[PDB]
Amino acid sequence: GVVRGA
Amino acid sequence: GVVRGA
Amino acid sequence: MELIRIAMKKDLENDNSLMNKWATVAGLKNPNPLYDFLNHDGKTFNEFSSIVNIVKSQYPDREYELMKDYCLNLDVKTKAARSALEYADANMFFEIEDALIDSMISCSNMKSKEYGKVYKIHRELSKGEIDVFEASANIGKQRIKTAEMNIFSKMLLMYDCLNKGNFAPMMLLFQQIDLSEIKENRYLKNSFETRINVLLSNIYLNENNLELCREYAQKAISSTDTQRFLVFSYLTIGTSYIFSDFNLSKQNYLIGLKFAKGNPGFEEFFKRNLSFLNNFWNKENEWINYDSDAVTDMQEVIFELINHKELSKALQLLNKLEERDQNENELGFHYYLKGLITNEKEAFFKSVEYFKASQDKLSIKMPLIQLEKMGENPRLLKIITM
Amino acid sequence: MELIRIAMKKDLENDNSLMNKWATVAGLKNPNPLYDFLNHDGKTFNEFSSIVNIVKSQYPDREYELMKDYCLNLDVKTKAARSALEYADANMFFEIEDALIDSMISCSNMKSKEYGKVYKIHRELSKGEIDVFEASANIGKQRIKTAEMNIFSKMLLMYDCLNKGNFAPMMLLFQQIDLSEIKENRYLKNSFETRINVLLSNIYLNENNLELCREYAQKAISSTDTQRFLVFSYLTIGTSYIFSDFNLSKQNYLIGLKFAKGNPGFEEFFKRNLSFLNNFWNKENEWINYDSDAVTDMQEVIFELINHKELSKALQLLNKLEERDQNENELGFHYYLKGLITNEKEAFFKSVEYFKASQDKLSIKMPLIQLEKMGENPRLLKIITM
Repeated sequence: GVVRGA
Repeated sequence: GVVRGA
Repeated sequence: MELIRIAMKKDLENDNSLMNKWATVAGLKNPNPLYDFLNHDGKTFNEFSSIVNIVKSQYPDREYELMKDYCLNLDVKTKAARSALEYADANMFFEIEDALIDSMISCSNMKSKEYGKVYKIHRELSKGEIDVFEASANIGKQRIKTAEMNIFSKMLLMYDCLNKGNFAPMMLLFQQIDLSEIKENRYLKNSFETRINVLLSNIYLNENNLELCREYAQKAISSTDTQRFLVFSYLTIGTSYIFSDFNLSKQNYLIGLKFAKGNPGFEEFFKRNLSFLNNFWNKENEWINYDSDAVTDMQEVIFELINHKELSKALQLLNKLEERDQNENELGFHYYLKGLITNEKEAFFKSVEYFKASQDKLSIKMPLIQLEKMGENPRLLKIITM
Repeated sequence: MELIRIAMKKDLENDNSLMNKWATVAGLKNPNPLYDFLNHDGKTFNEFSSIVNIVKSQYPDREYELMKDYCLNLDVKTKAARSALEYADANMFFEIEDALIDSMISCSNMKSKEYGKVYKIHRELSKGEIDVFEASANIGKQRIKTAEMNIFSKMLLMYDCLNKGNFAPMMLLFQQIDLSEIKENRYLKNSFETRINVLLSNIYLNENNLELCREYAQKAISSTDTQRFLVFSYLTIGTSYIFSDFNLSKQNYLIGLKFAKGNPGFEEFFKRNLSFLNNFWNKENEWINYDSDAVTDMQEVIFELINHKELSKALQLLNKLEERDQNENELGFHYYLKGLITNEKEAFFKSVEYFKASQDKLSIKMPLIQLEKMGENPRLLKIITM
C-alpha cells in the first residue's frame, strides 16, 4: 500500500 | 427543528 | 453601603449562629474575613465563591437584587470585579455584565480592561452586532495577555458555532484550551470548568457520542447550582435521547423546563425541542409556536401538518421557508420535511448533505432512515453514519 | 579537542577571510564568540545553528563525522546538548541521539533529564519497544515542565499515528501545540516549525486537501537543509499526485529518492510508493521488494499479480496476509486488493470502512471508484467522501 512519513 | 445551547 | 451587608446584619440581629454557618458556606478557615466584609467598605473575599455561596444559601429568593447592587459597587480594577463579570456572563445577567464591561473598558487596570473588551466581543457576537469574522479580527487586535481571556476568546467562538449550526470547528477550538493555565482565580477557573463540561457535552452530542455527551452534562448538573448550566445540561441530555428514547428525552426536557421556570429565553429551548420530539414521534404536541417567524418554529407547524396528513398545506408553508435565511443545520431539517411531503429521494439526499456540512452526526439519522425505507443500500447508509 | 575545532584552525591559518565568512554564516554580530569557540574548550555558541551552519557551509561532505564527534564531547547539562539532541533526532542520527539520551537521563540538570526521557519515549515508541498506552503513561510519569517537551510529547504521538495508519487524532494533537510558547531556544523552535510543516503536509494529504498538502511541503523545503525533512516533503508531494497525475507523482518520488541516496530507510519510502504508483496505474513494476515480509511490500507483490492476471496466486498470497497483524489503513489496502481479486462488493465495502476508520480521505477513492463501476448509487458514494 502507500507509506507516509514526516 | 432541534435547538442547542451551552 | 451594599444591600447584602445590610441584610446580613438585620438577620444576624436575631441569630448569632448564622455567623458560623456563613463562614463554613463561604469556605473560610475562620470568621475573620466575614467580620471584615460586614464592617469595612471595600473588603472583598479572596474568592468570589464566598459571597455567591452566602447569597445562594441565605437569600436564594433575593440573588439578582443583592448581586446587582454588590457587583455595581465593586471597584472595577479588582479581582472581585473580574470574577463578578464571569458570574454575570455565566448567569446571563446582561444588565450587570454590560455595566461592568462599560466601566471595565474605561479603567486603568490592564487585566480588568482586557476582561471587559473580550466579554464585549462575546456580547456583540451573540447579539449579532458583529459577525464571526469581525469577532475573530477583534480577538487578534486585542493582543490578549491572560490565560483566561485567551481561553474565553475560544469559548465565545464555540458558543457562536453552536448557535449557528456550524459544529466542525468546535472540537478544534476545544483542543486549544488548557484550564490548568488559569492560576490567579479559582472562582473563574471553576466556572470555566462548568462551561467546558456543557460545551463538551454538545461537542459529543453532535459527534453522535451519546454516552460521553451524557457524561459531561450529568457532570455539570452534579456540582452546579447555576440555572444556566442546569438548563443547558438537561436540554443536551434530552436531545441525546430524541431519536432513541421518547420517554427519557421528554423526562430530561421536562426536568430542564422546571429549572428554566421564570426565564422565557431558557423555557423556549425546551418548548422548541419538546415540539420537535413530539412531532418526530407522532404524539400530541402542546408546544408548537404558531405565531413565531423563527424558521425553527415554522418548521414545527409544518411537521405537525405532515403528521395530520395535510401535505398540501405543509407544502405551502414549506415554500415560504425557501425565501428565508437559514443556517446549514436548519437546512438539514428543511429538506427532511420536504422529503416527507414530496416523497422525493432528492430532498433526503440534500438533507444528508446539509447535516454533513454542519457536522451533525446525530440528526443525519432522520433522512438516512427514510432513504433505507425507500430501498437505498443499507450498507452505504451505515458508512455515511461513521 | 573535537575534530571540527582542529579542521577550522587548520583551514583558518591558511585563510583569515574565513573568520568573517563563519561569523556571518553563524549569525554572529562580530567574530568574538568564534574566537572564544576556537581557543577555549567547552565554549558553546548561544544558538546551535552557529556550529551547524559552519559545518554545513565549510564541511558539507563531513557533516556526520564532525557533528558526531562534536555532540559526543558536549557537556550534557547545557543548552547546546539539548539543541544537539533535537539535531540528532530531526536528522535520524540514531547513534548520536541514543548516546546523548543515555547520558542526559543520568545527569543532574533537570531540563536535560526531561529532554532525554521524552526523546527516549519517542525512540522506544517508534521502534515498537513500547506501545502507545505505555508511551502515554511515560509522558504522564515525566511531569513535563518545559513548553518544548510538552510540544514534543504531542509530536511523538502524531508520528506514531501517521506510522500506524491512525490519522484521526493528528489534527486534534496539532491544535494542542503553540510554538510561541518556546522561548529560550531559537534553534529548536525553528526545527519544530519544520517538523510541523511536514506533519501538516501529511494531515492535509489525509484530509484530501492536496493544494494545502503541497503548500506545506513546499514551505518545509524552502526553509530547511535537513535531509530528513527534504525527503519527507518530496515523498508527501509525490503521494499528493498518486491518484491524479502519474508523471508528477513519479517525478517527486524520483527527486526525493535522489535526496534519500545512501540512507536505505529513506530510500525505502520511495521504492514502496513507486511500487504502489506503478501497480495502481497498471505499468510494469521495477520497484517491488519480493523478499520482504512487511505487509506493505507483500501487498505490492499481490497487486502486481492482479495486473498480471494471476488471480489464483494473488488470492493465495492475500490469505497469508490475513494471518498477519495489520493497521486499519493497511486493512483498507488489503480489502481493496481482495475486491479486485474476488469481485465481491463486500470486500470493497470493508475497504471503505477501514479507510473511514483510519480517516484516510485520499485512499478511500480507490474502493469508491470500484463500487461506482459495480452499480452502487453515485450520490451515496459522493456523500461518503464529505
